[PDB]
Amino acid sequence: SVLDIGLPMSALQRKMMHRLVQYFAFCIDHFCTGPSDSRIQEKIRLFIQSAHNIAKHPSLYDTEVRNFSSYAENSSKFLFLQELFKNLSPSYSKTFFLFISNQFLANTLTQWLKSQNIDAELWAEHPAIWICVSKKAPSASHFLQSCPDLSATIFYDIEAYMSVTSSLPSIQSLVLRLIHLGSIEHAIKCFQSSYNASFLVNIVGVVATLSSSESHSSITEKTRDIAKNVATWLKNGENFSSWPLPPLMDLASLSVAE
Amino acid sequence: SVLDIGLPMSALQRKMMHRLVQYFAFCIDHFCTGPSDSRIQEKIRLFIQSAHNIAKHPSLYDTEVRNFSSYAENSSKFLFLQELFKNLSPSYSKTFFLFISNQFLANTLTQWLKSQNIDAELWAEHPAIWICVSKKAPSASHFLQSCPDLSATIFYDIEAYMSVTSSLPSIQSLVLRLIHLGSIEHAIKCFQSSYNASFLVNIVGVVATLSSSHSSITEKTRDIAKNVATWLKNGENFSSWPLPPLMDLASLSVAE
Amino acid sequence: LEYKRKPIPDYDFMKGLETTLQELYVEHQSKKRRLELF
Amino acid sequence: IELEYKRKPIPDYDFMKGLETTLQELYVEHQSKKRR
Repeated sequence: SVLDIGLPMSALQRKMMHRLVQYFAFCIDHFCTGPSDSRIQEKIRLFIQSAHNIAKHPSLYDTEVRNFSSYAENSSKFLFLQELFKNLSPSYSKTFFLFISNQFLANTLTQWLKSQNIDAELWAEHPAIWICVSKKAPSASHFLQSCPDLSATIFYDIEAYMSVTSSLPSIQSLVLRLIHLGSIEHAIKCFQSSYNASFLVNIVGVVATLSSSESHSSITEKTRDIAKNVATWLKNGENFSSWPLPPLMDLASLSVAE
Repeated sequence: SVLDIGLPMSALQRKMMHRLVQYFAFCIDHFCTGPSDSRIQEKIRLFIQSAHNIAKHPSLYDTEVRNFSSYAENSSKFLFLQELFKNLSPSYSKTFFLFISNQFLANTLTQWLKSQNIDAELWAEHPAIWICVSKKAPSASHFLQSCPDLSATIFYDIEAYMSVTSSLPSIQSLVLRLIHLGSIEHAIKCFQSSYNASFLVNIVGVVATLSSSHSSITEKTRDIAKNVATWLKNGENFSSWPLPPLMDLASLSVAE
Repeated sequence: LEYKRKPIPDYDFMKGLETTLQELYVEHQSKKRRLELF
Repeated sequence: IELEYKRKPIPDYDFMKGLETTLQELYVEHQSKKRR
């Protein structure tokens, strides 16, 4: 019911992940090899947040005001969403709900999709795609009971998934998850099954290891091929049995605890 | 009763102190600004010991061995000891016991003072100066009860001081301490007073803050050595002790 | 204990993170420009 | 709650050896300027 779309990280995102782990090297080593104090755990939450942010969009660490449409350069997620509707065309007529755990990106995405002639707009307490800030999920749940006849759901990021799943009752609709390969999102996916005492330790450890796919051309190719496949899939009545994507590779062997 | 001899650190030592604090930056900041766990404290012990080692001699971080005479180059403690006995001459006839908390440096010190024709020897069990390892203090105590008539004591490093002071009873002869200005030795000296719970945090914090000249170092050390020697010749009068006390570092405290 | 002062005056963990991540962003921009010219 | 620890998060990370190294690295690179 809940399906993952593995999308590759850009060179920039990987650099940032490498820099992040390096900056937190001591803290990660400490936290992942034994009992740690409350303040260490506080700092690990900042590590996790930063990793989420990089996985959402690297330009969350741009200081300057930038021209919308600058952005799809370094995000497989933006490119995916573009190429999906590009190959979905005006034939398809189901209403998408997209959840994203960042106000700025919600605005930028919404404006950028319009720019490419896609009927997208922000949610608030009928279009081709609603763009919903995960904070404003409490309202959308009401309207995700009525349109289960025709309403598909995309999670831009795992943070939004974490947030929306816990707050709202389990959703009766098609759920797509955009998950960056090798990111914290991937790690959270592989240790979702637990949420035990070793959950934080493992997702940090795996991410740390991974940050201790290829180039721009190849990323674009892969992203389009994934986008074409998913679109084609949605056109043909969203068969569970003919889902065309391989699942995310399991990272359990890279665990550090339990 | 304990008379401190503040000696300046070399450029190398200050660099190593700067590198040390830089390497431990996250750990120091964490430890000194809030509650910390057992394992943080354990890693801080390594910072503290490294700081002692630098204060003892930077050559503890030499990968290869080396021949004496190279050592005084970077330690004002070595220089100080040369100049003391040089200027003390064959006139003075009281026996010194130097305590040091490193075997390699004890050997190196003896073999360098022997190099400058100072009657120095390693303590196994009368000469100008006995170079004794702090580990072997429990033996010297017995003999620091009979010669109080004429036996002075030099502590080369603060570890040597702490180890010997406690393990033995109160030494009722002269006590000199070699303490590097702005080092962890200075810091320990200032925060000795309390014997409490903000101790580690303060010595680490103070040293961190202070770590965030060749010919002049040589001059000052020479002057200090001459003054102490002069002072010893004149019957070690209390009211004429020539050196200023170590400056108070309480204002740089991070806690309590 | 009561913590009246920072041990390393210029050190700030949380702030240095933002700095280094943002500093990397601008490094990429320069690399992007350099590629576009050459 | 207590955990069994399988692996290091950063495989090549060694805090103690990195200290040993960097301090010795500084020492010998100071000897370079002694020559120079």
